[PDB]
Amino acid sequence: IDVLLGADDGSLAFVPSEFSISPGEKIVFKNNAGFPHNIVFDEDSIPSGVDASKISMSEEDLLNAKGETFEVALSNKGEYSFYCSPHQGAGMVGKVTVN
Ligand SMILES: [Hg+2]
Repeated sequence: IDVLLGADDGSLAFVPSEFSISPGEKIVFKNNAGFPHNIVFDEDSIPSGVDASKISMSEEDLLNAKGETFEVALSNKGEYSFYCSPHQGAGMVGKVTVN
């Protein structure tokens, strides 16, 4: 599935921000507008036993240019909350369900 980082009008959102995938499906996060952007999974809000470090950028890593991508595949079933660290407060958050 392709997820835009920043809407085409510059709003600080993941597009889409809520979505479902099957195990092993790759999410391609695409730097679009309003950067810098990153993707960080909340360790307290992902399935038990999942290593956040495997599926997240570092809070310190940033995508600074249009078209940079971050790709990840999830396999454990359940709900995954994620956010962009620099824009968390602006509401740039999302949740993926693996079902
Ligand atoms: Hg962001």
